[PDB]
Amino acid sequence: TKVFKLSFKTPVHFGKKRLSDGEMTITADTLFSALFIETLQLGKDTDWLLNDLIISD
RNA sequence: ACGAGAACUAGUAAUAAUUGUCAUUUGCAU
Repeated sequence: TKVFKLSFKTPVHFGKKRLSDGEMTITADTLFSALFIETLQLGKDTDWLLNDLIISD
């Protein structure tokens, strides 16, 4: 049960409704979506990291 | 399988214009 720390050094747009909107934190929805899209881009197998991983916001 | 994805705060125009470094004052009393 490890935790990850994120440093950016470049400004980030995270969005709620419109591109001119700004939000500070994002939810496990967008995070899990990103992990899924990068898993598919890598061409790895998705079953393992679909129904076993629990992510906090 | 991220309220996403496309998207040059870009294009036009300058320090310009009229102004003199002048106006008087013995290389002079042996």
